[PDB]
Amino acid sequence: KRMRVIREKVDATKQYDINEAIALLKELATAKFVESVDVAVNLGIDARKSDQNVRGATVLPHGTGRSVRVAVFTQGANAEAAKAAGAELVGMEDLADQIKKGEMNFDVVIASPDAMRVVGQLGQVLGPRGLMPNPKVGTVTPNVAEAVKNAKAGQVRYRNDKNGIIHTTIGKVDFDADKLKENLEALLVALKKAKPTQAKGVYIKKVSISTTMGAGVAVDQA
RNA sequence: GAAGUGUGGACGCCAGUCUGCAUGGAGCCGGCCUUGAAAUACCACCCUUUAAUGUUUGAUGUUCUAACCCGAAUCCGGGGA
Repeated sequence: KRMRVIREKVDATKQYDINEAIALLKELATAKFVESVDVAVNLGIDARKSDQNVRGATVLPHGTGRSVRVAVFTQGANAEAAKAAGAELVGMEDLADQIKKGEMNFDVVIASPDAMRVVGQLGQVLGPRGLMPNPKVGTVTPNVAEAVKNAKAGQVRYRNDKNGIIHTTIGKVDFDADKLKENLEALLVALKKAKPTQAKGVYIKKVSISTTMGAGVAVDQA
């Protein structure tokens, strides 16, 4: 398999460093278009417990302003307030089907509390990409009209799901070695600071810099 | 972390791919990637179950063996956990 040429390049036993990772990373992205790299690390926290969850944002290395395509989901009169607001895409719970069909043409998604449980059920697709509206993120609130306006002000959110560890998009392979590593470190630093107090033991059991699809490489967070 | 392929095998009973095996045609990865009766890619949740192996451990049945009981002066014999 083309893995043959991708395996001889990576050593599953060896734990490469940050700088080294990015280097080997580029040659592992030999494919079509510009590949997007991600960073997955193992967290040692009690899943179920809410106080164990880790969520936040890190100032990584473009794409804010009138260009950003907002998608609001409200109910009742809140729909009109969103339209006159300036939201490109507006609608109720009915538009929760089209997105499910394959429509993803949008950058940010705003919505109201009354329609959070219904959207939550369909948060398995927007959850990983950090497109799921949230209170702290200032994405969910009655005054949606103000939300969309306050937008275009400038964050890569990170969370968890139902399968294992945690990750986030670091950048693309086209980027230089210095740039990429410059991001990997920033993300790790923003993660260790998000470590819950109750969490005991090794927070990051194992770090691994791997693109969307490209020979997973384990690295040292330090 | 060579198996994928198209006709090739196993230790507890049923299928998708994995390794030191052996090779051709099936194309180099790929298979993969728009057929009704044979159909899609990424990090806690009912499985998270089941199946197998090693260690610790609970109950039952068998054999053997030191306590105990009886016979005998003793040796020892009979019975027997």
